[PDB]
Amino acid sequence: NEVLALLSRVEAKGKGILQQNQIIAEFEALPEQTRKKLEGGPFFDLLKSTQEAIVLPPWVALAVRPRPGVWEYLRVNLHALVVEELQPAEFLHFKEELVDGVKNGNFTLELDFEPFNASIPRPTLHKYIGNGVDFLNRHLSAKLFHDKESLLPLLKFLRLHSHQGKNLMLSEKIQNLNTLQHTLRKAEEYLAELKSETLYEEFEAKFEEIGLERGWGDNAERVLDMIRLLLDLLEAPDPCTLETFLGRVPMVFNVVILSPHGYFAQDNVLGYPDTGGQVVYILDQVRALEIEMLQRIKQQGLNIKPRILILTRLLPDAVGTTCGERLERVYDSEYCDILRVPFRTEKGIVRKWISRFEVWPYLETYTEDAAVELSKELNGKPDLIIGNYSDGNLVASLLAHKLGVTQCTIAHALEKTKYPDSDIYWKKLDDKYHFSCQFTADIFAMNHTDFIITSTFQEIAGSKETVGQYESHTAFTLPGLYRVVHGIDVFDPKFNIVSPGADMSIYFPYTEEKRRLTKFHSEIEELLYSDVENKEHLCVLKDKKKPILFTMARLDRVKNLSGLVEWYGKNTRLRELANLVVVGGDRRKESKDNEEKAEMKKMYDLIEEYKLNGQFRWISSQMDRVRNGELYRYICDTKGAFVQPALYEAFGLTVVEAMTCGLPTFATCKGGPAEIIVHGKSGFHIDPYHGDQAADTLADFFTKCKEDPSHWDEISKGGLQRIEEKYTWQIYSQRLLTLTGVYGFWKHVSNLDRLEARRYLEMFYALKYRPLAQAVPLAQD
Amino acid sequence: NEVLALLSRVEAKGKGILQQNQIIAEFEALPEQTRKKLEGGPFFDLLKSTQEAIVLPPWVALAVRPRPGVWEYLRVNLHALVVEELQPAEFLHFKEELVDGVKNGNFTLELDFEPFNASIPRPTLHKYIGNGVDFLNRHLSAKLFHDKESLLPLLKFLRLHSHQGKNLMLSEKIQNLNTLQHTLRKAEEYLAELKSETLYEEFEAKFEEIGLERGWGDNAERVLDMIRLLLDLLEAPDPCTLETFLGRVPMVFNVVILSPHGYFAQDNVLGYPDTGGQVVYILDQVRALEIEMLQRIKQQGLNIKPRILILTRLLPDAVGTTCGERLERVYDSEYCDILRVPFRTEKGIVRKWISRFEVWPYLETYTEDAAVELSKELNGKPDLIIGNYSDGNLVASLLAHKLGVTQCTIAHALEKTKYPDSDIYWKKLDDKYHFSCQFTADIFAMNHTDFIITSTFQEIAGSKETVGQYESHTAFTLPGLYRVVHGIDVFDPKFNIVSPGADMSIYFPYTEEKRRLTKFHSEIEELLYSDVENKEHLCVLKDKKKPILFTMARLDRVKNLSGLVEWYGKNTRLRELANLVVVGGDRRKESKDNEEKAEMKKMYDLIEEYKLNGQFRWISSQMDRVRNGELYRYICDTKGAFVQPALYEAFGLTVVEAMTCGLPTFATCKGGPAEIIVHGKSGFHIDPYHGDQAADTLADFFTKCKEDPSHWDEISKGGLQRIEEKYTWQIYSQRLLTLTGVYGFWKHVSNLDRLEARRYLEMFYALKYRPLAQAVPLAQD
Ligand SMILES: O=c1ccn([C@@H]2O[C@H](COP(=O)(O)OP(=O)(O)O)[C@@H](O)[C@H]2O)c(=O)[nH]1
Ligand SMILES: O=c1ccn([C@@H]2O[C@H](COP(=O)(O)OP(=O)(O)O)[C@@H](O)[C@H]2O)c(=O)[nH]1
Ligand SMILES: OC[C@H]1O[C@](O)(CO)[C@@H](O)[C@@H]1O
Ligand SMILES: OC[C@H]1O[C@](O)(CO)[C@@H](O)[C@@H]1O
Ligand SMILES: [K+]
Ligand SMILES: [K+]
Repeated sequence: NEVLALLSRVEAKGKGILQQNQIIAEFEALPEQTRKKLEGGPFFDLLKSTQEAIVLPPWVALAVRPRPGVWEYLRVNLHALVVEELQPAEFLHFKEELVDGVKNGNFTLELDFEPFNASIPRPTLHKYIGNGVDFLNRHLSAKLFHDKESLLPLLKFLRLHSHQGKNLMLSEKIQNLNTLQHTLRKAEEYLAELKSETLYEEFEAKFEEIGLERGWGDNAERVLDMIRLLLDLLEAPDPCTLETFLGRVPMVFNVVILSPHGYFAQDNVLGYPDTGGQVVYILDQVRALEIEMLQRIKQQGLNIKPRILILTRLLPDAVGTTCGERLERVYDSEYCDILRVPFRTEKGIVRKWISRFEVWPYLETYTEDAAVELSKELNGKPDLIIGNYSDGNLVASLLAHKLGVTQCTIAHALEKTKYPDSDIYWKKLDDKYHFSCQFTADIFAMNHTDFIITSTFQEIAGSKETVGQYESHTAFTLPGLYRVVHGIDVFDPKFNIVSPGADMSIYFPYTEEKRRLTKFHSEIEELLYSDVENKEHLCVLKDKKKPILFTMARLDRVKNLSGLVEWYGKNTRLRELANLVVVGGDRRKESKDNEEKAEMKKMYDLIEEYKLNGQFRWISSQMDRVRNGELYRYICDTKGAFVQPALYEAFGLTVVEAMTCGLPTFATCKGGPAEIIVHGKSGFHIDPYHGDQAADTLADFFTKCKEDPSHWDEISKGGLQRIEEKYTWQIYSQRLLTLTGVYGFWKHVSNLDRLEARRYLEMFYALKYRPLAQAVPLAQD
Repeated sequence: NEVLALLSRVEAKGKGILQQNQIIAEFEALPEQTRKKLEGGPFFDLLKSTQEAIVLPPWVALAVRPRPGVWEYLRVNLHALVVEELQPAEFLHFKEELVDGVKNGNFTLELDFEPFNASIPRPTLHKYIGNGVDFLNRHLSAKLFHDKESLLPLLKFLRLHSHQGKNLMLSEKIQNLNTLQHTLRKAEEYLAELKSETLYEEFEAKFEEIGLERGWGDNAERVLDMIRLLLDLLEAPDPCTLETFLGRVPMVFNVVILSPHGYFAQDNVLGYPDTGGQVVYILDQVRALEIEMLQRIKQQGLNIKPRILILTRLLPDAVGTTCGERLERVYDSEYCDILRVPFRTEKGIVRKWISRFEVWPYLETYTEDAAVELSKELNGKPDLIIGNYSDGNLVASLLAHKLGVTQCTIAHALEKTKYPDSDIYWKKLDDKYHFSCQFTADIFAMNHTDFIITSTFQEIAGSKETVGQYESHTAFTLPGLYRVVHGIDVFDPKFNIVSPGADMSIYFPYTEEKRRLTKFHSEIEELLYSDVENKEHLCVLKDKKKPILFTMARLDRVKNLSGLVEWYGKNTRLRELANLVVVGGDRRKESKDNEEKAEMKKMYDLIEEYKLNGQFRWISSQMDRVRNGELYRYICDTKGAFVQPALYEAFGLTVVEAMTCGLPTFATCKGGPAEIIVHGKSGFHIDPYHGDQAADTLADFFTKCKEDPSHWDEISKGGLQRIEEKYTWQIYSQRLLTLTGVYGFWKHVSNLDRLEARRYLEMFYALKYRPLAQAVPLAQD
């Protein structure tokens, strides 16, 4: 039935040479098409699952995505019956012709990691995506099972393992699997007799004689389980045993965390350009980590003092902050300090703030300087290094290589998905965003790291219909620069989902009166309802009694708050029902950020266009997380709602924050919030691409709530539960330390294979990143 | 021996901060020392093994080389007993301080090809150096023994094997080892009965039925063996069988040879800048190669017509030459042609000759055009591509990648060894020699190719005392650019020694009278003995009856012709015994080559300084090999000798030519001739660094020869027999075709592992070569 397909195919051409997302790809052609559809059936499934379609004059190329992480590419003749299967490289040719007019010159670069990763087989099952350690535990457990040469790495590992000159686990006396096998048995025999609560100090003398150093446990009971797990691993390995053992071995003492860009600090920062959830995440992370690290250290019978350092930039000139000081104790922790190192060039240190899109030329020297400073601060080298975002992941990768430390990376966001078609359109965007530097770093850190943590499944593989954040890096091209044929694989065993949370001392249900912070109510009321218009707040709320539609975020284009303002301004029904309150941007000072400055001008116009005075309150950056918690709960009092209208949102901590306070939430369906919220149950999804619908959806909510105030309560509970089940810090740390254990061991078992990748990556950094990063215009004081 | 040892490092550290050379390094120290020479204990064995030593005040660094192919680097304390073993990369660190003042930026590029070669085990035996095919054969032979998943590749090979639309060996009717085994057997039984000389045509009908296509042999006998061999590979694989069979499969039909630089032609060229033994080598090669290819095509029952294309630059302004015509038939061949393609830019084609040192920016476009052209010339694609020197090897790799063809490289020289310390001092030599480009190319091709051909062992691994040419590329560094930690390995199984020869119809014993070409006597006698001084010959021989000390070569610095002249001018004894005749440089025209110009001036000066007139004849480039053959024979008549005083000579075809004609040779001990000649037996060695001794050795020889004439004859015979045994063209062809067969099959079996190394190279060409070559300033017409 070709008379039909050609209908759709001639639909596509009318659009002309260009990119088409499934948004349009199906939208225009299938539904906006005449009843000639009469389709269902085959080719509807195919078209529906098509992720994007590249239209050039004679042909349309289709990237088809049947299942998450499964792709096939196709060229079809616009007017013709012909359909040919494209290879990934071939499809990317198309994209390139669309822009340069020409596919990349024959000997232009193809990045291919596929042949490197081939060391260990790939899972094909949806169930292991974001579960990679489970896959690895099972593969190690098999490789280890009765293989002499296979067990040795474990022995050597334990035998060399030490911290600060104090030997741990096994001593130099155990040279082979028999001696070890023997000692473990003698030790189990001895220990099996003594009382459960017997301290390690009692039998310590005996152990040292037979070659057993500290770290097996604090008391006899614990030590015995350890030694049994090990006998079991030498004997009949199984995944749970392997994981349990490797996780329990004391390893992580000194931790190094990289977060160079933005103003990273504990006060007077959140809401400035580049300063946001990542900062909030890390501060919550180390506190939890330190608590867990102490616990384990003790349980294993050790007195070691842990140290966690957060490496960021020293910013001499940002007044009102502590960003100027080299060392800062993290609030509410004993062992976590922030360690600030300055950017510099031959001419000396660079004072001024620099956008995260511009920091590339400063990162290498930063790595050098950082290694020195943490060397001054740490006693013994780092046992774990975690990279954060692009710059951090970059720096974290260089250090991990330099010092030989187990590496983890966390994206926190991936710009290629926040800025659609920014890969194929990279060149027109470069003077401004330098995405050629950043995509390079991303691709680099991504394959350079030992493991990767994501906050959600969708961050890796997306959903059934839409592609993941990482998955979108599998095949792309930057025409004129290079072409990534396989840059990452959603099925990679290194991906682990470990979900964060909000700090339950700061954020809790609005309904616990005892804990409500009333001392903030005077300020909050002035902040919302006052009649004064100034750099802190603009316009004025006429009716103090309505529900409040609330939002808070950095002000940049993707966050798309100006968009919400418009949706709101246009909808008379929604303006009638509720007041709009938007926290974003800091109007106290001159904005040095491109998008934010731009975004502020829109905001000012929108205020005039829709005559927003009386329904709208535009608040500047709210920098105190403690008062912020109260603010949310106050929105709760008005029986209002939180809305997150981002064009794309990588994770969305504020979504978690509101749900946690019991504030019903409407979040963008693009990115992480799609996973966080179960629509109808834990809150509602809205599409930033249809805003008027978004507004009407909200109007519907406030109307239902008016007629039935219990509707409100339903979602508030739905949300609260979702958070209890899904996003909380208690479990996070333990997961992290265990991951660190397993991948740490895997690192040695698999070292021989990863040398080819080691050197490929080295060359990529040296001959691609460095040149690009050096071409970036330097900040001038 | 703590007393003695302290005493050497003592004298060493006085020399200052500089390069320690072995000859230099040991010379001063041990011999300029005392009876402390009682060091004939262990420490001395390590000193003479030292290849070079880096001098920096606190430490000295030593590269030690116990056996060829085995290096260990170490640093002891300038004043101390401390000796600490160095990683190769740390030794190279040392070398980098000496120049730039500090090491290479911490994150600047290290090339390591080691982990990319691991697909197969390294031979550790001196016996296997240059013998790699023998080694690769025993690996295949073993991997091929009763591993089904192993044998399939051989079947796929024979099944897919075809040429020019005609199907060869196995048909598509054979889908598996089972029916293959069945058919072959069925074929054996039948053929075993027929008369030996029965033509394939007779039993062809039957064969086509059972799945057997042409190529097994011309008669029943030959088909019988070929089939029996294959049956054997399926049953009990052994190296002799594996090789013998893979060599028999008709394979090489179309051959592409790359030689872009120089004036490449059959006349009016030899002696011009860059135009030399490579050109002479290649013409002899294709002629020989064509005879074998026809022979092999006939024997396997095929009628295919071969094609050999020699690809070089088209030079439209080189007059007197054929260098401006796109296609030229090679002398004395049916199927070999020179194919010339022009260099060009956006601006159009580039007419003027460019030094081989400057060709780099044009080579990539050369490849594209070349491909288009050799495509028009060839029926089907290349079955083999052979690269030559640096530019040729660079182009040959790009082509083999683009076309998917078996690749072989032949160095012909490696400049890094011709220009001492040109790697470490590369920066100041670069605006002139562009060695950053070249060395990059050299390493790129060296690893990129399937197999490598060398003319001698020394070219690869050197000698026990001295380092080999490729071997010197194993670890080196170019401060500020990159560091090669492992660039090549002398034991790599891809190395193969196949020695060239002289064309026996041009060069032969001076004592076969019927053959002497006497029609050349008048011209030659004028050349040597006339009293006319002009651009053809300078100065004058006063005495026509003295023996002639003879040399012929391109005129450049490394050839050190000016050196020979000085030595001779200074030595009254030698001047008394013989006349000096030197052919080099073309003074008919104005020289456009740097080194030639510089070298010409030296020559002129030496003429006046040593008042050489009457003892000396300086002859311009002799471009006709035919008469050139006679010129050698004529020197023999005078009972003269050939002398080759190069500072380094990669091979020395003129040494082969001289020995072939009966002319006793004295050749430089640096480079290939060290292997060609057996001192005292087939000729003599002289050390260009001690030239006065060179001059005396010559003097001694002539004196002895005057007292006992039969002394001359001994060497002449030694020289002849030596040539007969080692260097002759007959064997060359077979070996080369067999190599292609074996390396060809291997290409398929080992492809998966080579996939990693394939991308490493691609990125290295792309991000390192391309940018450098583009830095090279273009020629201007
Ligand atoms: O003016 C502001 C804007 C943001 N935030 C905090 O910054 C974080 C933003 O995290 P999210 O992931 O939602 O946004 P992003 O990380 O992209 O900045 C949340 O803790 C907010 O409460 C804040 O305290 N004040
Ligand atoms: O004026 C000259 C100089 C060189 N040759 C020939 O060029 C080749 C030089 O090759 P060789 O390997 O000796 O030195 P290369 O030029 O390759 O460095 C030999 O065949 C010489 O006979 C020549 O015919 N005329
Ligand atoms: O979305 C990317 C941006 O958001 C942050 O979370 C801000 O704290 C960082 O990851 C980055 O600046
Ligand atoms: O260095 C040797 C030089 O001479 C050649 O043999 C050409 O005659 C080339 O290999 C190179 O240009
Ligand atoms: K230990
Ligand atoms: K075939």
